[PDB]
Amino acid sequence: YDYDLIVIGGGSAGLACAKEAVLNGARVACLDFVKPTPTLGTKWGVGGTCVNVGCIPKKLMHQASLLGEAVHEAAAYGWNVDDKIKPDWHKLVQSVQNHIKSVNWVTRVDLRDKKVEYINGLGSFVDSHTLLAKLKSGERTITAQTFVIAVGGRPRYPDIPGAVEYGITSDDLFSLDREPGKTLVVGAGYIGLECAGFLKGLGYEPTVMVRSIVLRGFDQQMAELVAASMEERGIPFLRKTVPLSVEKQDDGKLLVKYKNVETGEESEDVYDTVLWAIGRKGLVDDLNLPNAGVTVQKDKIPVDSQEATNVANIYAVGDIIYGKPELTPVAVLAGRLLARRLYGGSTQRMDYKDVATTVFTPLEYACVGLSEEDAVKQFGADEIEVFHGYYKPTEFFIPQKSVRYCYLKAVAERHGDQRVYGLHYIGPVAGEVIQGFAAALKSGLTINTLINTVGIHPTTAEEFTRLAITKRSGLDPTPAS
Amino acid sequence: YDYDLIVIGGGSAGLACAKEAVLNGARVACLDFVKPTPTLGTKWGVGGTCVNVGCIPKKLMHQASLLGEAVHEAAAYGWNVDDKIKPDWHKLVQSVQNHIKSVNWVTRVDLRDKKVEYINGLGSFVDSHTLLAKLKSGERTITAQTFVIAVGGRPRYPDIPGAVEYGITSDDLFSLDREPGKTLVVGAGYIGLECAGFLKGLGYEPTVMVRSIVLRGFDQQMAELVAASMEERGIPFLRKTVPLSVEKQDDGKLLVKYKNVETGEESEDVYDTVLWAIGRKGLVDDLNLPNAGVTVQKDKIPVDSQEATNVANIYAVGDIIYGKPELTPVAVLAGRLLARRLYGGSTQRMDYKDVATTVFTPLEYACVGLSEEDAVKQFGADEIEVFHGYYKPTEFFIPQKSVRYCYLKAVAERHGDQRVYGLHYIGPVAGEVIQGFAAALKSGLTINTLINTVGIHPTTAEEFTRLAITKRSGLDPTPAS
Ligand SMILES: Cc1cc2nc3c(=O)[nH]c(=O)nc-3n(C[C@H](O)[C@H](O)[C@H](O)COP(=O)(O)OP(=O)(O)OC[C@H]3O[C@@H](n4cnc5c(N)ncnc54)[C@H](O)[C@@H]3O)c2cc1C
Ligand SMILES: Cc1cc2nc3c(=O)[nH]c(=O)nc-3n(C[C@H](O)[C@H](O)[C@H](O)COP(=O)(O)OP(=O)(O)OC[C@H]3O[C@@H](n4cnc5c(N)ncnc54)[C@H](O)[C@@H]3O)c2cc1C
Repeated sequence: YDYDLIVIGGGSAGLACAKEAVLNGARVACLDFVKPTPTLGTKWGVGGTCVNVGCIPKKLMHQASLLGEAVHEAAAYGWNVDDKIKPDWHKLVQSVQNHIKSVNWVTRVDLRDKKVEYINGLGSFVDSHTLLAKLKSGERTITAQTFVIAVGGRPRYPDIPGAVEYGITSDDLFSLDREPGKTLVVGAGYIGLECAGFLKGLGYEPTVMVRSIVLRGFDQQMAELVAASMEERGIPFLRKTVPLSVEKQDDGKLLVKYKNVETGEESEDVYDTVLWAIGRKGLVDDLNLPNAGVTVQKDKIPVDSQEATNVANIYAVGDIIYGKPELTPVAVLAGRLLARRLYGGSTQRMDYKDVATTVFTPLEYACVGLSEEDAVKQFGADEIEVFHGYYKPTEFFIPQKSVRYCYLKAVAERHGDQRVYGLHYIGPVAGEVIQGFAAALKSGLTINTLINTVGIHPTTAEEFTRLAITKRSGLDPTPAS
Repeated sequence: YDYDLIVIGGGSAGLACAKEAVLNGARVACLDFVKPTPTLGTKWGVGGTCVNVGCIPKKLMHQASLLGEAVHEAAAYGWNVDDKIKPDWHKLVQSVQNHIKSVNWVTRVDLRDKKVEYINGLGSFVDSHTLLAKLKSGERTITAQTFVIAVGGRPRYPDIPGAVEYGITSDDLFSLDREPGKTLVVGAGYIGLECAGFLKGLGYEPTVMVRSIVLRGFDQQMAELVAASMEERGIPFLRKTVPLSVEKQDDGKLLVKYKNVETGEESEDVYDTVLWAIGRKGLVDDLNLPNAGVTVQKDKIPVDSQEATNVANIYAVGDIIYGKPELTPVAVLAGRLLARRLYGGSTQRMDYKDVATTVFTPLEYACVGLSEEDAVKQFGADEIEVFHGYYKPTEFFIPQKSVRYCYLKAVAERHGDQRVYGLHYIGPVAGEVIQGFAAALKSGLTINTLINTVGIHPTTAEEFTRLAITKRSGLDPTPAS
């Protein structure tokens, strides 16, 4: 039709796909709309979830929290720093949002310059080749040759009285007018863990509420070490607990009634803020996919190895895609690769294996490859070797920081090549450490090259090259301390 | 004789060799003596150069300097931090030395526990199987079956009036009674660069004096970016300059006369402290090597691929070894491997290739593999590809930190497998970033796996996986900023 390609959604995948497609000669349009959060009505510019309400504000709040610790440690080194320091939440919000808005503008200019037609409207299918764009002016537009769906998701709400009325989600949190105060974080995935982490670091009082387990999908030894790490720093956890309701009392305070799911313990407590970090739901609803005859696997769209949907002419990429890693660089690269196969004469497909990730908890946890339990399930316990250790960061000594949760692990093939299957690290700058190892795994990293890679001294990254104690041995993982 | 193995020198290599040899059934002795610095008479416990006067105190001073910046940045994030903070040099020295002495004691206990006979004496050869140990009591002892020389070196002094009298070296610096004040750092190797770096960061006024070039042996594009980095932060450099003398004037101040070597410009300036970081000289002198018939290559001992000297029964390892990387983990691992070949029935030799290193300058520089110029010299310019980029750390935005010297580069084979030859990074936590890539290089890292390794977002480590602009292209290395 009017376009070679229409891209539905202007986030990490959408924009990456749109820009790449134009680079290879295509006439392309990209639609992006941001539906305002129910209650509070929070809204943001173009660029998607990461820039506006995801990786970026998250990392900036984490850094702000990290810098407070740095202030407290500086005194141990001889700096005449004052003990009683406090962050200004409105000042922090201000700085964070200033950076985001600057990025928004640059993104818009970059899109125009690269000749990507950005439409600030909500797209819905009329037909496998025809889309209704709904602009601000209530105006509409139609038609294109190929389609890329990169619509992502939005924070879920519990089906519980008071939830959408009194509670907030990550969407709201990063520009919050009100000071968080005492806050209940419902959800022990990374978003809930990270938020609780930096809320404590900035002088507030979070509680994490767990339905079942901490960080589902992650190595559970590591997930429990991160949780215990957080309790060490004064973050309490409510185990096996589900919320029942929240109500605004004539007080300004928020009463939350909750329930143990193993026991039947009905209990309650009062908070200034309630954060629902209970997962995200794909925005398939507003697309009218049946009009295009595209099949859905419940809030998500199943795609083949080429990101094609059951309709040859229509594709999906990023978060709406069923059961693939939901991260920004995954989305960016899959979108770019896609645009390059459609218009660049490329045959390179996306590689969704051994994607590294970092949980930016107070003590960060990075990993890549298999968890211990998945490797044991997949190959058998007696064909698996785990090398592990507790270690001591050079910079933790003078300030006498806890090394209790500074733990490192390599999950590997036991015999033969001794191929590394997974690497797990809790500690300082965990994503900075794991990134290069994720590349090493991708080049076929074995235990032998790992262990004969010379260390960079003094660093915490060199701890991986120092691994020598196996779990099978039963020897102390704390080595001549 | 009396021992299976005598180890001469109780540093990184010596201790690693001694401990490993006992693990494999050997009767071993290890000698260590620390000659006090001329003037000031500085002395330290067992464990060698790194623990006492090297990597460790260096990293701790660097961290102390880093933590001051963190204090200054915290205000941008909303922390009510006070601007006028100052470190206490004696308090910093105190903390650093407390940690070192604690490590000294633990090291002594560990050696006794592992049954390594530590002799606090100076060893010199009488014979290829016989050593004179000289203890504190003026006492002596003799005799053994095999020998490991791991004696390292000590800071060099210029052959110039006033040098040993008024100037200091890294040996003195880390426990300095007097406050450094305005200090002249002669030497632009890493030790001089690192010291100048943390002296500025802790409120003093260093100058770096360069005889010829900055960081000889390192990639010179990178070496100039680090130097310019330091000037940005207010560290001046005296280019093509050699010192002529230093004299104590009735003033307490130190007058240094110097000279341009390209021009003939005789000039002078007054400093509180003068630091000679002009290299280190191997302690071969005190060994009486001719008595054992061991050949020397001028202050260093040449060894074969098995660390054997021209005398079958005698070995050398660590810093005294001719023309190998002079770093702690190199020394530790070569010493361990050696002990394992002598007593463990191992055939594993040391791998001295692709050893990663970090220069802990204010903005750190890590690298591993070939410099750009060595790769071009070795393979030809047209068989070389350089991928490069300037990047922007997420945490630099709010405090509005300079990104001018945040630069990244991958030196690679141009065609075929596109094997990576070298990786270079200036920026935050450079050793934490490079370590895993050093392992990746060792597993055969190519450009294709590098560039299709998914990034961890947001990090500075992910910048390597984002490399896409080549120098050959001539395109702007600052990509849609
Ligand atoms: C708080 C939080 C922290 C995170 N931290 C990290 C992290 O640190 N590292 C990391 O890698 N990832 C992180 N993520 C995940 C990351 O944000 C996502 O994986 C990524 O943004 C997904 O990109 P996308 O293009 O598929 O979707 P999105 O970025 O969400 O973009 C989709 C866009 O399309 C719009 N849209 C939807 N429907 C329509 C329609 N019908 N018409 C027009 N526009 C439409 C949406 O409103 C949205 O603007 C985080 C996410 C959250 C929420
Ligand atoms: C200031 C500075 C910073 C550094 N920073 C780093 C860095 O961050 N990372 C890194 O990897 N490396 C660093 N190094 C290098 C590192 O310290 C050395 O590579 C390492 O210590 C060498 O180990 P070695 O066992 O060969 O010698 P040493 O550690 O010096 O040990 C030799 C010991 O033997 C003693 N000895 C000498 N002769 C005799 C004798 N005749 N009898 C008995 N004992 C004797 C010596 O006095 C000494 O105690 C740094 C060095 C300096 C000086």
